[PDB]
Amino acid sequence: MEMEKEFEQIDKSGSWAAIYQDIRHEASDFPSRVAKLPKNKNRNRYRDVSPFDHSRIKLHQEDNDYINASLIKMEEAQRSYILTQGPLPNTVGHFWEMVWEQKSRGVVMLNRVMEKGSLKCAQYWPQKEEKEMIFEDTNLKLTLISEDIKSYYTVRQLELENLTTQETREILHFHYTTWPDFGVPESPASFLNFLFKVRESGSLSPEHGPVVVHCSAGIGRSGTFCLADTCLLLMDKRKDPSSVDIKKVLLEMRKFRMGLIQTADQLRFSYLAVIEGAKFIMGD
Repeated sequence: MEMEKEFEQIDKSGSWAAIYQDIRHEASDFPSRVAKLPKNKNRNRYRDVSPFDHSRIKLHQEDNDYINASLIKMEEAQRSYILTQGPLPNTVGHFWEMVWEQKSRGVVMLNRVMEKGSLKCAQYWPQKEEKEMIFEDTNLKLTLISEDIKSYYTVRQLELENLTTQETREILHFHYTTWPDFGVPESPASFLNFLFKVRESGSLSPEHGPVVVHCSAGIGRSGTFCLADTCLLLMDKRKDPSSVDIKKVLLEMRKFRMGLIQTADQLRFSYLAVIEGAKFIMGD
């Protein structure tokens, strides 16, 4: 069923909450035993949001290999993403260790450091060229190279150095700065523009490791970003684009991380973004 007609049907009948709860009922449940060990309590921002054991990202250290991060592997679309929580004061070094070890080119950030008067993630990148950051627990150095501030997002060029080997790499930071404190955006136009800028950079392409994407918990806004990207790529690839079923794609992604798409409003926004984005994918 053409999603656009499905959309009007749900909107006229006002049943978004019912659709969304069906997804929650049918979603996968896999163990997350490593996340819940006592030694990891200060590595989790929220007690109810954990990576599944089967898909979690492991840090390459014998000490403690745990980080709240999951690998979402989309087999038909041929895309992979790492979804993670906003880093905590005690996990900023782990975060950059994971970016290094997984060979990522880009980091996608969908929240502000402070929202609703409270801190939603650590200030984990440097704000001035001449004031670099050193993460002593993981032996990395991070330097701001350049910054391009636009009305709806900011793109930063960063240099990450492995201090053990003195290798360096360029990381691109894509920061969407205008998601509202409450609700979802009224139009998906600026979010789609942002997604296409990430794509154009190479950060989503198979020559690099998976993109790292986060918000505060790494399931809500972050889920919207990967769901829309994968659905639009499948509409590109298939003989019949109307065959793409966004609810089924979302349930597949939920095999790899719990809780993706947090509200019925985020579900509706995801439909809207894919519907409007398709009016480029089919040739404009």
